[PDB]
Amino acid sequence: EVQLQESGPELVKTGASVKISCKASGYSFSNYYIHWVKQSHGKSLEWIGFISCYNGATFYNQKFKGKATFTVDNSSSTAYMKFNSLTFEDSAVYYCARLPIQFGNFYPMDYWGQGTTVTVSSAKTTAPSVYPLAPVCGDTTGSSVTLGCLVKGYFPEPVTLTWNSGSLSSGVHTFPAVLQSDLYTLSSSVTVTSSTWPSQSITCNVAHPASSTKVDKKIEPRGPT
Amino acid sequence: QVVMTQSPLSLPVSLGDQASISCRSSQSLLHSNGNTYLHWYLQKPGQSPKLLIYKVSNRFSGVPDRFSGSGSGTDFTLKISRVEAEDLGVYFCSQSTHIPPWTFGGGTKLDIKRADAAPTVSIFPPSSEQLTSGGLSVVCFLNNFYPKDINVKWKIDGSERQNGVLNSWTDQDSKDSTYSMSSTLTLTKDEYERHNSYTCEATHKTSTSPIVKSFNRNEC
Amino acid sequence: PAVSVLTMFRYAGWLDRLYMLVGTLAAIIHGVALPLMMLIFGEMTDIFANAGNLEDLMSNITNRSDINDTGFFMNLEEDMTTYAYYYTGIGAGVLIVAYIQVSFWLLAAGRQIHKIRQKFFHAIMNQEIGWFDVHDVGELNTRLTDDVSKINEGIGDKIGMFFQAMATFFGGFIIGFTRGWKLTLVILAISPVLGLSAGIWAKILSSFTDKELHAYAKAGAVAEEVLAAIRTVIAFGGQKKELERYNNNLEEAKRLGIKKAITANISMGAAFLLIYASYALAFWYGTTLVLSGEYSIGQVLTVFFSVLIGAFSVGQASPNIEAFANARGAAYEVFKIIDNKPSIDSFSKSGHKPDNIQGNLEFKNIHFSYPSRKEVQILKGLNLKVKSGQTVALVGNSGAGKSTTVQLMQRLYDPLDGMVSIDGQDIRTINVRYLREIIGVVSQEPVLFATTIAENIRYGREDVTMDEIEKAVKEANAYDFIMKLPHQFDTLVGERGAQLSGGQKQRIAIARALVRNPKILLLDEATCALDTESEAVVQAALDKAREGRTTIVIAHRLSTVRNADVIAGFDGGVIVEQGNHDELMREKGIYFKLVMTQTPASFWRILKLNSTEWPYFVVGIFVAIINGGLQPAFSVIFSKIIGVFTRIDDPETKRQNSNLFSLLFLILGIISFITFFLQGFTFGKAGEILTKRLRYMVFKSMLRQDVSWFDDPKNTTGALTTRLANDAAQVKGATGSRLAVIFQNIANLGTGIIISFIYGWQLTLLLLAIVPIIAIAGVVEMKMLSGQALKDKKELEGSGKIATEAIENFRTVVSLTREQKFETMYAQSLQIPYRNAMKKAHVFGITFSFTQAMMYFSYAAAFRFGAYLVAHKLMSFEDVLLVFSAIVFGAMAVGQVSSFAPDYAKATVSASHIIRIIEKTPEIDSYSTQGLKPNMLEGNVQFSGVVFNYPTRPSIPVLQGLSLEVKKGQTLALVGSSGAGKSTVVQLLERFYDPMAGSVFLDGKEIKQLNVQWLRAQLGIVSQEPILFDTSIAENIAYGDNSRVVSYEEIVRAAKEANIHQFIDSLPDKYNTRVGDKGTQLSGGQKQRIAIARALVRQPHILLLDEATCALDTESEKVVQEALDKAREGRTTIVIAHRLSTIQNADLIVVIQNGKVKEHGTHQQLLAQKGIYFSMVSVQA
Ligand SMILES: CCCCCCCCCCCCCCCCCC(=O)OC[C@H](COP(=O)(O)OCCN)OC(=O)CCCCCCCCCCCCCCCCC
Repeated sequence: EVQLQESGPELVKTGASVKISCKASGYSFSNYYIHWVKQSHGKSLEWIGFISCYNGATFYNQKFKGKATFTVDNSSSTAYMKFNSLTFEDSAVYYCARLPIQFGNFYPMDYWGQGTTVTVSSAKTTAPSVYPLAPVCGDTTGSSVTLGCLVKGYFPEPVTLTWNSGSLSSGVHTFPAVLQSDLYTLSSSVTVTSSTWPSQSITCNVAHPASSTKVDKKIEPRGPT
Repeated sequence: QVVMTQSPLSLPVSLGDQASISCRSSQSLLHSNGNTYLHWYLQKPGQSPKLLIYKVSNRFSGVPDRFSGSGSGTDFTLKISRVEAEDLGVYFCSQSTHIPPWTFGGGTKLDIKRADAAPTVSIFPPSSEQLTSGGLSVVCFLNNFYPKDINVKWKIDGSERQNGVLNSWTDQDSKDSTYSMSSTLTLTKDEYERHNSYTCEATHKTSTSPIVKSFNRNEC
Repeated sequence: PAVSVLTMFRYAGWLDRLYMLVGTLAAIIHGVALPLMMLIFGEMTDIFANAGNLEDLMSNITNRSDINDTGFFMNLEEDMTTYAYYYTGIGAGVLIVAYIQVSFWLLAAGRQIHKIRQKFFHAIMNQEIGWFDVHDVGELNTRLTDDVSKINEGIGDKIGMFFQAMATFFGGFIIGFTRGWKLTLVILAISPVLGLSAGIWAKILSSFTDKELHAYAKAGAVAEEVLAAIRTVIAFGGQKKELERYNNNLEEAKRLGIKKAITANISMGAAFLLIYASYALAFWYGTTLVLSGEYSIGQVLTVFFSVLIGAFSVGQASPNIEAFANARGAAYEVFKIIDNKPSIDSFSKSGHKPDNIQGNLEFKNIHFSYPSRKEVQILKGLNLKVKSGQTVALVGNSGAGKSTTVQLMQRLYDPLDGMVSIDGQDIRTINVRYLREIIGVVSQEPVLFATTIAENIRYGREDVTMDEIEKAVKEANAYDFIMKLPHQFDTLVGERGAQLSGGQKQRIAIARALVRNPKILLLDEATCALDTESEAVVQAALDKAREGRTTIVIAHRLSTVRNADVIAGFDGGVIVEQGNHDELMREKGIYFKLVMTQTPASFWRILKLNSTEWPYFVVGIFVAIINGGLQPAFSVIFSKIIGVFTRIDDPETKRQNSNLFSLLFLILGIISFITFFLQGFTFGKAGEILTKRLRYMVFKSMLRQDVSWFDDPKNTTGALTTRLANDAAQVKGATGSRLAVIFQNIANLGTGIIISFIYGWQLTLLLLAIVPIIAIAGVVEMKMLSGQALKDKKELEGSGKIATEAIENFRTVVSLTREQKFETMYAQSLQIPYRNAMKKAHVFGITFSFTQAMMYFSYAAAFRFGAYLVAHKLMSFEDVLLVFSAIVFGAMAVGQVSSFAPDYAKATVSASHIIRIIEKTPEIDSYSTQGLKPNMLEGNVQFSGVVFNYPTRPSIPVLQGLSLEVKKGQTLALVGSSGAGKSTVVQLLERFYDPMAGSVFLDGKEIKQLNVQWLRAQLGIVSQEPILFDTSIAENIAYGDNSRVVSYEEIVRAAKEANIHQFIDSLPDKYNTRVGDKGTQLSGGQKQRIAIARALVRQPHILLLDEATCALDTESEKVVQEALDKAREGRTTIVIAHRLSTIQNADLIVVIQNGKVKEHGTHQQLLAQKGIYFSMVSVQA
């Protein structure tokens, strides 16, 4: 029985300082080195540094000399990374890892924490703008027809989207968030047969907690001009 | 600094077969004493990454019997025998020499080998509410294609445009294991009405002719 | 038996219980101070481990590489210099705590022993006289000093070590649980085995002081009896037979000693094997635990050494508890003698103290029996009256009930039935001290106290002036000769000073009685042992002492008793007749019958003693060199394992490497076992052969040496048995076990020095100034653990002279009422060692505490300087730990070994003794084989003007111009006064001595030309008190003629002619009856007749009869005379005559005075001569 844990997700504004924690459970806490490692989205895996977890001896890498600080607490078996001078280029998932001190450098890393996601922002809370997406004016070519809905602007994550308050979920595709101009953009669509629309009611349903907006947007067939 | 190169980056596999992966250094991982150090790691989405094979050929207490690892010098390989419904994730490689910098490898997902399929396309111009707001965005959808590589290309009046691009790809579907992508570009209200010919191109391996889909502003 | 443990401290008192409490508190807070420094050691070695491991990890720091590694080791510097304060703190703590524990315990010991000893002597001096003559004064003499020393070493110091040992154990055990959990259980599962190892191993490490005396007892008994009977040995030859019997006993003892030594060595070797197996599998489990990432290295070191030291501290406690229980038995004996209630004190203050005592004495219906045999009655219905100032004389049958009168008037015994009264008042109702003060005794044999003449006198009364002493000496007719002494009244007398004659001693006793100024005077056979010339002046002094006093005299020889006022004849404890001399002579009863019957070291020689069996030394010294340089091997592989847990590498090589080291532990254990066994074996057997051959040869050379050597007071029986036993036991060591330990320590510490100077360079120069004080710590810790430095015993032995000298001369001191004088004199020579013990207690406490503190200090100093050495990247931690282990464990090893073998001083001076007396050549070699040894069986004896002085006192002459012939078959009689030299004739014909001038001829041949064994072979000695050996009748008789088959037929004829055949035929198991302390006790005359038979088997042509006063047998005496007359019928005979009846029938008489023959002739001629011999026969009238 061995387990590491980390805190919850983090939304932090620009220029502030944040603190992240790695809690150990189920082994001898006084032996193992603790290695802090980083992982951006869609890249390799960097290397923050490591500490002795017994007396606080630290060691860093050149790329991060001065953008971090390490502390430990032996009374509660916990490691902490304080993180200052925070900029935008540090929105990533951080991992903490264990290593045996008695024969390191020739032995792998045993276990890993579940990982923490840290998002860096600079804007303020913003309500979304929900737009419908109806096809171009023309004839119903095939039986399969697709209708869409955009959600533009908003901050921060997440937002819950349903179709007709979750009436059906056949052919539902929900793309993840896309970032631009420290704001977000999301889209979705669905496909049904030609004997459904506009004979029934299709309505995109958006729920944003931070702005507390539970907005319904019903699509309509596209006009001629 | 010991850079590394791993292949293949995204490989397909069926059920209950063999699947091999290769990791290549640039230095020599052979230490002075007779050892070569690798540490093959498995990583599932969300959960924490496990340890799988350490020191090339050995195993770890609590692993199944299906995993082997062999190689020498500056070239190594891991082999999966009888791939189950549980080993789906990202495998990644490790290295030997400490500072600097004690670095790792990229990663490799796993694909379920579906029969090929050409995507379905759709175009969506903005709405009158979106035009009334001022900024408007053109949307192109592609659905149910395989495999993951695809080439989207935007043209306005038969001319390239490489700014304001938004692209999004879904993850693997559970039921039929297909893919889907969506692209969107944002423009202001003045330059939109200047032009008519708006087209998305979908170039894919299943054919030689790219899927060209266009529209103008006026016709119905 | 017990006491029990509550009543052990019965004489505690006010504040020594406070010392007990504070002392046990100090012991508890001292014992706990050792495991916690092992905890600190674990933590600091964990610090070095982490720092070294981290710096060994990263090393490619290029560029700008120097400053961060030096910062790491700066963290090392400060995080190490924080712990030296902890070390020095527990140093100061252990200093003061150890001081107070040792000082307080030993101080309480002293203040209790003082009281218990004074009260013990007060108890012994205050006793019923009947309790004596039953418990053998010889045992009771040694009991006080030996047994109270035995309780001294048992109640004071050892139990403090016991408490601190239990505290160390519980501290180590709790510090084992609080830091580790699993490993304490496996070490506890192994714990009882190595606990037994160290326990019984320390039990055998102790002593080895007198365990070899236990299996030796038989040959010791043979030696003590033959050396107590040399006078009857040498006169009958018999060197070969006694030597061979002693040889048999010694051989059996040798074999059993070999066996016991081999078994002990097996035990100790098994102890080593078990302890190294424990280390082996313990580090095996520890390594296979740490490599899985469970504990650290500090935890395994901490918990392992903690539980190990706990087990050791349990193993070092059994000698304390066994000495304690042994002191509990000693306390049973002592407290039994103390808590007794003597009923007839003699010290109490109850009875009356009547003044102006007239002296009317009365016995009224007295029935008495001694407490030895209540069944036989000695006195039955005795009635007697003695009027004031009158003189009564009690005579009759010896042993009947005469001396009982004197022993009842002093109220030495209570009579069962009847009443003894003084002036009409019962004797049991007056104060006994004042009773014995108003009475003066004059015992049979006079005693003198080994002090000055003055102190002998005012033992009569302490507050006597010197003028009163002069007047009392003038009344006892003792003045004129005392003025002739060298130191007048300050002449030292007794066992220690100059020997006085019997009459002089008796007159000094008279003077003791006279200054007491008694109203009643008792004379218990006042002149039986004195001759006819010494008795006259003593009788004048006694007649002067009787004037105006009531007197009862118990004495044989009814001569001058004629002038007494009234006589009483006893017969079966009853007065049959009473009246004046002329009246009992006319009565023709018992009285008349008696009256009418009368009328440098040299070490090369010490090693050269053992030139016979050198190959044992060769193989033993080789395997002792091997067992010397195999102590640092443990140190170096220990450093290698603790070091290989402080670097970085592949795990598999680490595990395999540690596995190899552990199996190497076990291999070294095996090798230590076998070499240790055969080493101890060969040295032990060499020692046993050396002591057997040396003891044999010294006993031989003692038997060869003549008689003059047996009169030096430093050469007595106990002195010589002590000399051979103890000195052989000491000389076995100065060649036995010294070479092994000196080569082992030089090999050990030299290997340590070299294996240090190879790896480390700096630290060894520091530790070479550290090794002497910890080397002192080893030997002083072993002094305090063995308690050998406590036993010095010099002023104690300078004081015990008065104790022995007061206890073995008891009847006179208790009849002179001196108990406050001897206790007052016993206070001072005891209070000096009191203050000496105080000073010794304080100095010993401060020394032990100081050496412990210096240990714990240099510990920290060494580790801090070693921390600076590893700071500048020029020495690995393996090397500092290696050289520290080498030097420190080398000093601990030289401490543990350097005081397990015996010392040096008493060993080499014992060798001086042994070689001095084995080289001592006898003047008159008996063991010689040359001499004429003719075939002439005549027996013509002739002394021609012999001149002789006893070489013990060459100043006094004894024989000068003594000439006399003895023809074949007739009888020569030798008589004279005191110091005439009659007994010297028997000793010169035996050739016990040579004369300075003159010559002694046998059959016209000088005896100096004859073979001594032959001369003594044709002589039949008959000593005064016949010595009998602890064996059967047949063997004691056959001991006369030596080297002969002697069958059943030859014994009975000799037994017949000695007039013991008839008496033996009725004894249980006729001639096979074992005689001695175990078998039947024969009367004195019967012993003499056995001696006569022993002389008869030899069939000599000369017979020497050295018999004299007195005679109490009244039945066996006449039969002895029958046998004596039977032996002289056809043999040349020389008689040392003191009885006047035997001499009238001799063929020739010689009267000797001052070594000159004053007159000679037959009985009738020397009677008509009317000279000296006529004066002797007129006395018995
Ligand atoms: C390149 C160099 C290579 C060197 C190779 C040669 C190595 C030489 C060292 C060999 C070992 C020394 C052997 C000593 C023999 C001692 C034998 C002995 O009996 O010791 C006993 C003694 C006390 O024991 P105890 O019970 O009292 O004896 C009975 C007394 N009745 O116990 C003692 O008190 C003995 C104490 C002696 C130790 C002090 C000296 C240690 C040697 C190092 C010298 C440097 C230290 C001194 C520094 C100052 C010098 C100026």
